[PDB]
Amino acid sequence: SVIVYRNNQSTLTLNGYTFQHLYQGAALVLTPVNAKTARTNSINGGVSISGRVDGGVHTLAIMVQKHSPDDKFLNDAKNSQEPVVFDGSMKRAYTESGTLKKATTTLETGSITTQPTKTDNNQDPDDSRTYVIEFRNSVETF
Amino acid sequence: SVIVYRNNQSTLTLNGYTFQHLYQGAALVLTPVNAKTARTNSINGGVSISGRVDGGVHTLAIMVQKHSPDDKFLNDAKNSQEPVVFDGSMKRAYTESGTLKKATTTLETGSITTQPTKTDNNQDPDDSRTYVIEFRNSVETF
Amino acid sequence: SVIVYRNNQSTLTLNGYTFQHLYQGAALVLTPVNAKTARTNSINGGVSISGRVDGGVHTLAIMVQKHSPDDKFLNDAKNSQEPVVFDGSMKRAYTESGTLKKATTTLETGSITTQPTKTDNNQDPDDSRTYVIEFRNSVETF
Amino acid sequence: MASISEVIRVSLQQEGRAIAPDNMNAVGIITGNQGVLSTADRYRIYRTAAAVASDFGASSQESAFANTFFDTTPNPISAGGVLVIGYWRSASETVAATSATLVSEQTSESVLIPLLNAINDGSFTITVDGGTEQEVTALDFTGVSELSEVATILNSAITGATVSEDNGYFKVTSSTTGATSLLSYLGVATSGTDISAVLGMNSESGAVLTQGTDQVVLPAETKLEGITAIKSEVNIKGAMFIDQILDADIPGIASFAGANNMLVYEVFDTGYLSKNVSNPVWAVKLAGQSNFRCLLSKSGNRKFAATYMARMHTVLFSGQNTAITMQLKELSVTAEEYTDTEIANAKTVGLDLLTTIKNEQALLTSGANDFCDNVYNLEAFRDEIQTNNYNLLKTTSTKIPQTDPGMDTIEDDTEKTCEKYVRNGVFAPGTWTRSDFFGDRQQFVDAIAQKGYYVLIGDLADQTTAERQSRVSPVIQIAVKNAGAVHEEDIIISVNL
Amino acid sequence: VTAEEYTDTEIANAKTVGLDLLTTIKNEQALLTSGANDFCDNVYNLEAFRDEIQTNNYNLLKTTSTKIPQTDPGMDTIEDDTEKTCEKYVRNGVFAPGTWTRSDFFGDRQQFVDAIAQKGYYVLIGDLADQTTAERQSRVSPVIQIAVKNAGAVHEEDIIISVNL
Repeated sequence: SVIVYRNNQSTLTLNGYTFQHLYQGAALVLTPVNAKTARTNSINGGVSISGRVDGGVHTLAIMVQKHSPDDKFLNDAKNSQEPVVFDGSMKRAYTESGTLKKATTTLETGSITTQPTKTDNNQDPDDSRTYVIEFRNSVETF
Repeated sequence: SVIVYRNNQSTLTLNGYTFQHLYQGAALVLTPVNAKTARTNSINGGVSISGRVDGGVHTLAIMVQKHSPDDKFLNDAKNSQEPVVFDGSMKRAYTESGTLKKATTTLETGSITTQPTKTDNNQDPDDSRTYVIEFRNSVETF
Repeated sequence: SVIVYRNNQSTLTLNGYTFQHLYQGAALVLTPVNAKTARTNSINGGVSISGRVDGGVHTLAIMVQKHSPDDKFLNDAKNSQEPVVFDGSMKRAYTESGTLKKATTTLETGSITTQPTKTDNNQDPDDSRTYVIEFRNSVETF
Repeated sequence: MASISEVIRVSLQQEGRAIAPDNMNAVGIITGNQGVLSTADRYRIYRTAAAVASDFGASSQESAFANTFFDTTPNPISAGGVLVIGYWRSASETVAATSATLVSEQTSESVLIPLLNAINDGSFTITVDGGTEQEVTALDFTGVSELSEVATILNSAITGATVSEDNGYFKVTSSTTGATSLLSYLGVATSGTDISAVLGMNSESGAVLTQGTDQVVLPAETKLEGITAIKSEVNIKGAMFIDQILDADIPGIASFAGANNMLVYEVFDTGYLSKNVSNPVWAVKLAGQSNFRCLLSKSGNRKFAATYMARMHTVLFSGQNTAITMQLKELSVTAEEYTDTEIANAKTVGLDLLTTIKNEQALLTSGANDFCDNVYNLEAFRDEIQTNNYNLLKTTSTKIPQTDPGMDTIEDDTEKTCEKYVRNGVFAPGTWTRSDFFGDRQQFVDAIAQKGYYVLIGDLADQTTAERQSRVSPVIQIAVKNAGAVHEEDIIISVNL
Repeated sequence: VTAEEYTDTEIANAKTVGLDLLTTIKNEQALLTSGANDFCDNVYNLEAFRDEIQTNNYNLLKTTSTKIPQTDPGMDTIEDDTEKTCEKYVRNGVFAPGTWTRSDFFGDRQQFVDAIAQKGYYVLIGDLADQTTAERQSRVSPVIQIAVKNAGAVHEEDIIISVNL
């Protein structure tokens, strides 16, 4: 249908801190690690539907500037003595036809799960710190 | 043989709701997850033919607009407390030579099985929500 | 945010010896071998956060000139009777907006873990000795 | 000395309230006793024999039929159905003239109480039309927690008219009966703050106001054909009659059954055992009035209809395999004694027999008229197709277009229902025996042999603009094949020594 | 505290006029609440909720040391703060997902009821557009609208048992 967004990228904020230095070129990405329901399927038109406990478990890959307030926050999170839970939201504003709706996706208790692969070059500039915060519930609503 | 279709894409409808915001560029795709019959083959011209119980089990990958009535329906399906069964049909109209035939494929009890990998970019626009509803019986008839 | 670095590459020094013949074209690279925290996730909004013991374990791939003081140091390290521990730091200087900050990453007890794949050509020049010193703690701070 | 009975209230023998269902098996037993049901009181819905008797009396005929109905161990209620009782004016219907009656639409108790609580005074203008129009002001509702209280306050407020509360409805009835009018919809008094608007019985507000009739009325005795009224108000699907249906009415009621899309079970004594045209049941058979099921009882046991109606309709139409025949099903009435010749005659003239086999209840159906399983299954199928198509189209809140995608949607709705039925036990894939078809032989027989059903919808092209503006889709054509039900088995055994 | 002795009629009266009763059931302390006035659980939960929303919003805004702008990202931040608190409460036992009984709402029926039936709460923040410059210079965000649905608490159980013989 007809649709247009404000807010170029999904504005994002974890622990009441908003990410504002996002590496241009598809920084955020949400990946469902698992299915939403596994099934066992028996003879003659019979199946069994069971929503797994890993339903919303989503990994969020974030790309941030090599040394930025956003990378400072994520790094201080990474180096904490006790791994810091992450709660927050990814959301966009968008006007459906004329009506203004907001598409939000909560992010429950999550944590670091892959450190950035810290690469420094000389040929070419590279400021690409990619964290992956993988939560358990990522419910989009709209 | 000579053949021409009306209905550019296979018009599709699950749970009495018809998909009308299909991502252009091969949105729907039906994949047979398994064989139709496994066989054990013994000596001197002897085989045994056994149609499996997973015969029609087909995964249907759907590509829909990032925030569309179709994605709204699929998402509300995805986030239900109890995973919602999907029943419906994929079908096309087509005139064989002059006669008008309809090629239909039922889709029995199915469910979400891979969430869309929610990707948001800045370089380039990306509104590509790919769900995968994998049913158990997908019988084409014509 | 606004940011500019002095010190083209992250100036690096192990065992009080500084690497100064770095193969141009992304010589240093830090890779996190493991996660920062594994989790087990149970029903109805419950997870368990546990930071692994392999948290900072980072492999540092170094590319150095085929026969250089840097390769001499790394080689003499490689051929020692007793494998030589490596301690030191990777760090960059950089001015945030006007303020001059230093981004440092310690490297604790580490050692050789993949020898360079010594390749010598005739078609084309190749002076590419790639060592991989993989430490256990690699804490970036800034 | 406080009690449990205020925090954990435990009681016995409470009849669950029954509501008219969309279900196929909401069967009807039509009675001919004006003792409890009026023309207006055209029917009443039940789920327990106990309540049935407690309304009619355990000594009543209707009570006994209710028992015989409720004893069939597969009971229609077990499949989410209800029993109903209707009423047709067998005798001289005397209707005592009542008073003018006023009802509030607003059943909601919760919303009303706070508004009444806030208002200290009141104002209120009714007209019993018996003289001076009422001017009622001194209304207080502050001490009210329940609708009964505001009701009683109104009672003390209106002269010559008792008010009360029934199930969210506020009934106002003048004391006088016959040709006395309570026209006013509570109006407004200039002498206080109104309750009329919030009470929901304003002239603008929807409200039924049955003005008092002139005098007692005597509806003439209707015919059993007056059953038209019952389906007019209840949407039953299986009907009866306490009395025996007289022969001259048989074709009429049969045609009614065929047209109004329901079943009608009827019994006959051995006299109607013939292939003669004069015999009404054979007339039904030759006429194809397959919805008028004919039954046999040498005693003429009308109760045999009940346990019959109560045994066919127990089916859910959503489970895996639920389409039942009635060959040899347990019933709740004593079988009778027959000799062979009328067993065969009943088999070949459409009647059904409840007899003895190996000293057991044995119900045998026939195929002269269409099978009970077949007609009942088909009928539920057609009604269910109609209802799924209807609620796809007016309550789905996203009206489906004449887009070819939309036409495909309306095709899929009926295709999905046909799926529900093949995955139900009514239809099974198989070769198509008939010659007539639609679309084209190849797809028709292919789908029937594979899917057991075939839905082909007319193209938007083939529909003229004249009926397009009428907002009616093309005529969908669905073709089904029944699943075979084993009723007979014949086997021959030799002895190699 | 020692319970007292009451007869039935004032038990019912107290239930229907909002009082609470500490009485005897099966020779035990039994405290019964009422619903005439709003439930104790409901009012206390709501009150802690509102105060906690106020405080989380406050300390998001003056002690976080990174003052949040009227950037649409910042407005989204201030929306997420209250959304996160609402999460804390649905994952607490006060609010549960469910259908919305009331008629009044905000934003649009579809998203409202959808979120309540799924997430148990809905936070919709006014757009920066809808706020005049007069109050923008006042440094006050738009009026956020949050909608919650209580989790049902079992207080009564009524059950009827027949004897098939």
